[PDB]
Amino acid sequence: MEKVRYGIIGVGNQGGAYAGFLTGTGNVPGMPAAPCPPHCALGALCDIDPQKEEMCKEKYPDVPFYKDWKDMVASGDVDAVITTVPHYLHTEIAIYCLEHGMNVLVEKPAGVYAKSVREMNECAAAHPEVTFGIMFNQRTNKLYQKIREIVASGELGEIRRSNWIINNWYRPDSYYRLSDWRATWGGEGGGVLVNQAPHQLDLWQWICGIPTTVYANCINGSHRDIAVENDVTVLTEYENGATGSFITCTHDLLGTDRFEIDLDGGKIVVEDSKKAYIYRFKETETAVNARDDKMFEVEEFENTDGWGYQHTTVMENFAQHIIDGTPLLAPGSDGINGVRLANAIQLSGWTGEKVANPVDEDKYLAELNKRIEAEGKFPVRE
Amino acid sequence: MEKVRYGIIGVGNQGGAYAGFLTGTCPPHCALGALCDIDPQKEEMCKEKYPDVPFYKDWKDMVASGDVDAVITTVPHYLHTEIAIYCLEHGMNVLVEKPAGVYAKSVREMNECAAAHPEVTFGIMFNQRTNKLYQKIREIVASGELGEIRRSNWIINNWYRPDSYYRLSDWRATWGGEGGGVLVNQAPHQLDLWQWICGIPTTVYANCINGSHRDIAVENDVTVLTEYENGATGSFITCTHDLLGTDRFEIDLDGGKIVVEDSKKAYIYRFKETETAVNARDMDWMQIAMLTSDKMFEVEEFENTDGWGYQHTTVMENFAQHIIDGTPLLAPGSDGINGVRLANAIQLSGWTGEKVANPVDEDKYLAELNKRIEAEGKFPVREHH
Ligand SMILES: NC(=O)c1ccc[n+]([C@@H]2O[C@H](COP(=O)([O-])OP(=O)(O)OC[C@H]3O[C@@H](n4cnc5c(N)ncnc54)[C@H](O)[C@@H]3O)[C@@H](O)[C@H]2O)c1
Ligand SMILES: NC(=O)c1ccc[n+]([C@@H]2O[C@H](COP(=O)([O-])OP(=O)(O)OC[C@H]3O[C@@H](n4cnc5c(N)ncnc54)[C@H](O)[C@@H]3O)[C@@H](O)[C@H]2O)c1
Repeated sequence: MEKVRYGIIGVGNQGGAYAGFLTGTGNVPGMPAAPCPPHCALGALCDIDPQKEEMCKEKYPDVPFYKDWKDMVASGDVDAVITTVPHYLHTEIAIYCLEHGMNVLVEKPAGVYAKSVREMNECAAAHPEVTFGIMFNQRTNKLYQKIREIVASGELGEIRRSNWIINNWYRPDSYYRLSDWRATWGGEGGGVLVNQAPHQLDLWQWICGIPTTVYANCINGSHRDIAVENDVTVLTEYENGATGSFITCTHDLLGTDRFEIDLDGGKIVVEDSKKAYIYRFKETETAVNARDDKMFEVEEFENTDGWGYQHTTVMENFAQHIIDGTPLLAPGSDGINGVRLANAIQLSGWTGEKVANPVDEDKYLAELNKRIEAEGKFPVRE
Repeated sequence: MEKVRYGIIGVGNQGGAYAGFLTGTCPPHCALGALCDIDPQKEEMCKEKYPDVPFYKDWKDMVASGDVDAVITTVPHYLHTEIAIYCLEHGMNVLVEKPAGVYAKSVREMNECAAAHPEVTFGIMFNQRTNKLYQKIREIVASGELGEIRRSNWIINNWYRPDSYYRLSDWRATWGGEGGGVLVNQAPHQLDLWQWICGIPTTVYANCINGSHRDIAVENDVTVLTEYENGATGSFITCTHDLLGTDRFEIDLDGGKIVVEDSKKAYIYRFKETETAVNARDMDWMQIAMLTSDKMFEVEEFENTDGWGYQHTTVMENFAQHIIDGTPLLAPGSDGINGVRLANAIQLSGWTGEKVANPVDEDKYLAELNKRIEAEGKFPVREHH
């Protein structure tokens, strides 16, 4: 049980990268690549595009190739698959694999609409022997683990506020024109929220809990020739009375990336997703208020993860679950938290109203489908 | 006239400060004409500290006395428009304190009154407009040098105020006394500044928590989203329960970025090329990769701190100068309504849980305020029309 063979569905940008990581062919001069994880190997490659097949024949000549991912699953050349394909296919593949005893590592975001993701979760719960995971690779980052640990420990008391401005992923019209599926309601089901935002959206929920209510201002085609949102401002509320805000866009040439958490007993500020300043109050504010600088102590944490580290670490973690039951950092059921939040943001955005989180699945789907229909590029979803 | 005598209505903390500045216990064109307070203790203090300065219980008597050439409304906010309107109708120059008023209806009436008596000088104490820091940022934005604004965000949590502070004043933090908490107290100078530099929001969405970690009925934790005619967005966050509050004001523009830290220091980033230009170039991913990794932007730094009394005296002097020789006002009183409307819109959004257009319906706001006043039971309900 030394190694788990992985089949990549979609040898696109992400799929290609994964293939390189598994093969040890990942490194670019000027880019260290993480070595192949011990328990991981590349079993097979699947793509519907002939050009991709040609590339696969060239770069990976001795690696079995399949046009149809169902054929790859049945081949027994692979022990698990990774869904590096457009998001709409994620739950479709997952459900099929769970029903056919095939371990599935689903890419972010888990899916486009919460209904399909819920079905996937229920399917997995009904085939528990099958390993079911999501590629929330940022959970392998010691930075976010550090912040989660401190918050969850209750050492700094309860959260009162979170604020994350993350504007540093500039993407011009030229980038948007590169992919047909990306930035299309029918292709992606959204823009920034379904692409750049999901890892962060999961992280925010993972560290700060899941918002009870979502209010969002979503601008479609902000300084860009697309129909989907790429400038988003969100307000959230939480069971315990805390508030939150999240701001992101793809038109900022010099975007802030600053994540603040304010707590009863301290404060955390994370800059550029690398460095965290942790402030511990000598006394909780509640205590200070009751009474009627030397007052705080500051701790610093910095971590940067090298190319391939996060994805390989997930791959290895996932393999290990299959092999010896090691717990998953990213159990696939968790994928729905991020999808629900993205859906709630979009629906708030579309209706101009605050919404409870999660939103009604059918209401979201209708509004998505309406947009898909108008776009006319892709089939509506049932 | 060489000097304008000022009558202070409300020798409270602000009134006292002003009195000191003018006594030198002064700006060249400014003097203290008279003091007015309804509290006997204040009168006694005024007799002690300012024995040669005429004192009046009734501010209407002070106005008519001809001991003063202008008045300053250092009294609870509900009186601001009442005094202003009276003074405009009686040819008396009036410098209205922040916020201009509690509810927009009364402030609008004040503005219309002033517009009907234009010979009377009408001003507001937006003393932060005298701060070279905010002047610098306004100038750059308004010049169009950095192109249009796309986003503003101001987190300002550094005015920690515990329950003990709230207990100090009966009028403060009461719907009937103040008409709000953080929005009517700490927030107004900032709210004006935000509007002054970034324009006035078309729409306001707000999350306002009453009695956040505090034993008060009014809001003291506020998160706001705004939209603007030109498609920009904005956010404003403030509260009085943060022991170590951020104060960071960011403006993102087509052609640069501004970040102001702790209300003292500004970092100005000027893009070599505007984003619109970069987008038009349709640069390839390698070029995009080069962008994100300092060559693209240049940084300028600006820092100013204003010493005690500078801002208030400078306004006083500016105001006097308008009366004397027509010098333009840095803070024309009509502008006071921008901040009041925004505060009202924030509150009303907060109360209804819905986005609102700015400005909101005056009667709707007043009703919701009055409902809260009635429940509080500390003060009489306020009725206009
Ligand atoms: N975990 C992460 O950090 C991360 C990073 C990037 C992308 N991803 C995820 O990977 C997915 C997209 O990969 P990408 O962004 O490289 O897209 P891409 O367009 O570069 O690659 C997709 C490939 O899938 C192929 N394809 C589409 N439908 C197929 C099908 N039914 N069978 C086989 N091949 C099919 C296409 O031919 C294409 O070659 C998305 O879910 C994205 O969110 C995750
Ligand atoms: N511009 C600034 O920097 C700044 C700073 C603080 C306060 N202020 C403003 O000053 C005003 C008062 O605030 P404060 O902190 O001085 O409060 P305060 O309660 O200390 O002072 C108000 C004073 O007015 C008196 N008063 C009430 N009704 C009166 C009446 N009818 N006639 C005469 N006196 C009357 C009270 O007895 C008291 O002495 C408010 O509008 C506040 O917004 C402005």
